[PDB]
Amino acid sequence: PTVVVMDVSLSMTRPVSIEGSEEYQRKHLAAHGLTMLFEHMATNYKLEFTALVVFSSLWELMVPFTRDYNTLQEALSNMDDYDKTCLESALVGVCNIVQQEWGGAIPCQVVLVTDGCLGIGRGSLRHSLATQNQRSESNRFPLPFPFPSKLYIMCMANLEELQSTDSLECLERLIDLNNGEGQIFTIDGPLCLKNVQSMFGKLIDLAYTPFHAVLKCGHLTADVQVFPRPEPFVVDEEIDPIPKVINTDLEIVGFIDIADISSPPVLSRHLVLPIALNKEGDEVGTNSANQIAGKIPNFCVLLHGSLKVEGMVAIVQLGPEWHGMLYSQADSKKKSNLMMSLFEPGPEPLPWLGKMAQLGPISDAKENPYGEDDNKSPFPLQPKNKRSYAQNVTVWIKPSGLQTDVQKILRNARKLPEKTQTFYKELNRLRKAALAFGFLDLLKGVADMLERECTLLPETAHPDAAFQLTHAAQQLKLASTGTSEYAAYDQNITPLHTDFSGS
Amino acid sequence: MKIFSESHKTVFVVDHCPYMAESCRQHVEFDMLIIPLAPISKSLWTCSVESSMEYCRIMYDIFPFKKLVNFIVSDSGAHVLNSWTQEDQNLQELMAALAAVGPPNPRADPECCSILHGLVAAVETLCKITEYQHEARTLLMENAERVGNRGRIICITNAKSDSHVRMLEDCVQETIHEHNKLAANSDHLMQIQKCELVLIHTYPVGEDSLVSDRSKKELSPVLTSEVHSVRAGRHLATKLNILVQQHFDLASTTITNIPMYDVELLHHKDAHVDFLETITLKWCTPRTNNIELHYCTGAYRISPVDVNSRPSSCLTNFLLNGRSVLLEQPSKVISHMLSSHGGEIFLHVLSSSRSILEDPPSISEGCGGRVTDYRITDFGEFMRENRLTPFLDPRYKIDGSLEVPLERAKDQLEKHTRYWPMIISQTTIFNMQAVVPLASVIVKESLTEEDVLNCQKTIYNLVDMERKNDPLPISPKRDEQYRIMWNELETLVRAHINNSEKHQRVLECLMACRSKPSLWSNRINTANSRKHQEFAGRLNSVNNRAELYQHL
Repeated sequence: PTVVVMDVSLSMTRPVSIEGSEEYQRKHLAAHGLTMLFEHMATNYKLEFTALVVFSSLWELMVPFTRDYNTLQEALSNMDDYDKTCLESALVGVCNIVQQEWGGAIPCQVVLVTDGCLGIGRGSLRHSLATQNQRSESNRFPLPFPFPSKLYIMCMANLEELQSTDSLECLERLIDLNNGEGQIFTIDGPLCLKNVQSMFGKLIDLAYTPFHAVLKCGHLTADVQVFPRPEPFVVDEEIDPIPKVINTDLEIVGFIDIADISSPPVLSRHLVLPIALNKEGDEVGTNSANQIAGKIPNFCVLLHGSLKVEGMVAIVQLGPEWHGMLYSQADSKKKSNLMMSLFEPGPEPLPWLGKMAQLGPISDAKENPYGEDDNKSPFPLQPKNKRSYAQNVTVWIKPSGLQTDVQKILRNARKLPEKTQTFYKELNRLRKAALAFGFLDLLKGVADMLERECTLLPETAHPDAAFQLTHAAQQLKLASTGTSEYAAYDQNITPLHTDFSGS
Repeated sequence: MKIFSESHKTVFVVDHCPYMAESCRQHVEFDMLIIPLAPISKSLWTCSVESSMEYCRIMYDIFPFKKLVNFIVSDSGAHVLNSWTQEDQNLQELMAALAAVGPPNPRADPECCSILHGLVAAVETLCKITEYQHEARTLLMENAERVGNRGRIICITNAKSDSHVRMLEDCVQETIHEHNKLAANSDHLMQIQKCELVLIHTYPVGEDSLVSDRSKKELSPVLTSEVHSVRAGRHLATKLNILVQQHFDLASTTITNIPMYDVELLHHKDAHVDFLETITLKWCTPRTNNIELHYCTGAYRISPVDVNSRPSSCLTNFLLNGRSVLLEQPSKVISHMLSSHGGEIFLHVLSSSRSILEDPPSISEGCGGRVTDYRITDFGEFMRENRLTPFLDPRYKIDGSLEVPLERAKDQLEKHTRYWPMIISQTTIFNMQAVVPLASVIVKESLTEEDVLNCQKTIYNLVDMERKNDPLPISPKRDEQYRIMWNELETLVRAHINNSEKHQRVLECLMACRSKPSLWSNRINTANSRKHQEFAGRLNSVNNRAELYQHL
């Protein structure tokens, strides 16, 4: 989105020193020229709507979500005056109106738009706006707003005038209270709309580069070309991070099961299309001459193949052992599909397949669970080893935590032990927490009452339930001693088969 | 410099002293639609330790291998044990160590009822060589893990007064420093030149309160003291959520429309790309009904907090299978993404552009277009030598000394594309079975001088066929089909001529058997220094003269 602050203020209805910019009112100056509130969105941030509102004290907004800079120019020209003057309040109101009009979750960039020449005393606007160093009871105030934006108060005048009016001083104090909302007022003299444009030009943070690149893939009839630069992530710092560039080339190597494990996360959309370079001098990977080569056959476009029938996925491994699979579409008479993609940028591209730093031949193959056929599906290994994201511990950061955990432990038959492989593990975590914390003291209420609900039958019943629940109750009471006790947390209690029934 | 992550060290400390054993008036009734029916005297310290352990588990899920942390609680004794394995880094071993250390106990020992042993246990719980080599870890955790959990030590006690609280804190700090020095006695750990402490204080609800309002400040150079107040109930949940968000600079997201109660979705600080980050969007299961294509950027592990609820658990189950979750507002645009693995659950922040991965509906007019009858023989021959399968680590299996498996795989991929057009629809000579051997031998497992001999035999058979004067089908005159086949063979061999010298030699031989086709000083120095270059005659002149036409 976009945020525009039209300073419709009575204070902002007079010249700066002698006369207005375009020898006339502020409306004429706004019509003649504007700041970077719309130029950046026009150039770079095309997918953005603006809320052309001129307001000081109340949300006198009439412009809905729209990118028309003409409406913004009309609103700025319509920002004659009002019955208020407060730069920070105007910035807050402009940000709120832009969020409420252009889009709730769409980011924007608002700034402070007011004159501020009220004078230190009974009518200072900074006193009633810069209120952040107290009121602990109302610490969750509107500042900061739920949108990333740095409100900036424009300043282009003499240093003595800026200090007497306390514009730069109040702006710096507001920035310090708001933790950086406002750049350093490093400007003086008769300056045009350059400092204001620089301070308001931060609304083009979602730009893109419409470029192209090529790659060489030997003498095969199905080549691949690298996509644009990917999004940087914390994977390997090395010397220092930097924005990526057009990659040289990749290599389509390897073949794994398609539907069994799918593929790691993609970095960009890169189509599969063959190229050629044999003896044409420098030989660029092959303008609109593609129709002639279009008549020539190539299996890059028809790379569906064994994606569904035999269960195969075209794996591509880069130069620095950056392996990664990719699946294709099944329908061929209808619209098919083929593409290229990268791997996950985390510590492991395929956490369900172990470490993948040894993308190489089958001469030293440790295991072949799939073998491009999905013959076996032992991954993920449910027992013992697993990722650290889903350990045997409960989470109560949110409201649906421990209080709901006790009920879930009491009603474990609904969501256990059917999907115990990788999804349903709340009951095991709750039982592990109960066995670890030693909740015998708190068992008289709801902390450890889950087991008693499952034992409402007599004591002369079948011993399968007693055998199942013997370990947890025995291990739990040892933690109250305050010494060495049971450590059944690395080992996981898995779903035991209930085959004791007669039917 | 990759070993300086925020999750280097994290320790949650819970004690069993009579001061912390006081009732917190925590009662929760689950009865709404052989022991006496005592009231549930749950302690607020248990909930605080649970929140700190959850934050530590999230920290462990942030760095799974490079950084490892453990959890140990306080008791009458002290059991300290730590390892350095990557697999054990998960929160299961931290919970096991916390259980093995000691849980809360109302009846303490008759003597040594203090927090010195608890301070030693917490210092041992802290990672990076038991808080001895953790100087740089605490230096980084001055605003990261401090905003997350405790990190150093969490001493919960019923302070009688400010003086008693300060004295107990000083004793705990001295015990922690002694334990850190004891750890520093080893070789991998270094003695603490500087100390940084982040202290978490817990008190029961409805208990004594003799603490005055104060801000966070480094009270002493030896130990920096911090005091915070946490309630029981919704306030505890809000504080834990704020701590989790501040741990990694995360946000909150809700997932709806499960394809069959707060909803939060954690992430790392990689959301700055998709900002100008509370993602408000539904959830999409990857299938035919809903668009399964969306951009993914900055994968980072997510530990759901609201798993004990239908929506969050359903979303976790859907994402954890391996499907790619798309995003839509709550031409297609996706502002979010979600991918996960078999045990790892993660969330992604997506840019709003480039969600058109499945763009081409037809491929008739593209390069290499409306011909899908590609050469199955060449692809099969390449597959004959193509045998790639990764292992845990590379190993030397074949000749050429300690061969790197990546190098061998690259060579196998290169050999698959030497001279082997895997597209048969272009030409008409692909009908013959004796010409395919040249394309196969380049990519077969037996590529050697014997393969060149087999190619020579194929060329001899082709020469016999040419001498036989047999027209061939094109699938116009037979000469046009023959010219097309010859041009296709030349095109196939042209890429091989630049790929290897043997193919170039074969092409040269075939061509050989081809037929039927100080002001004075500074000013004078500036003037002389501005001169640019001399020439040959001046430096080599003798007696102000130099000879010409010396070549004679």
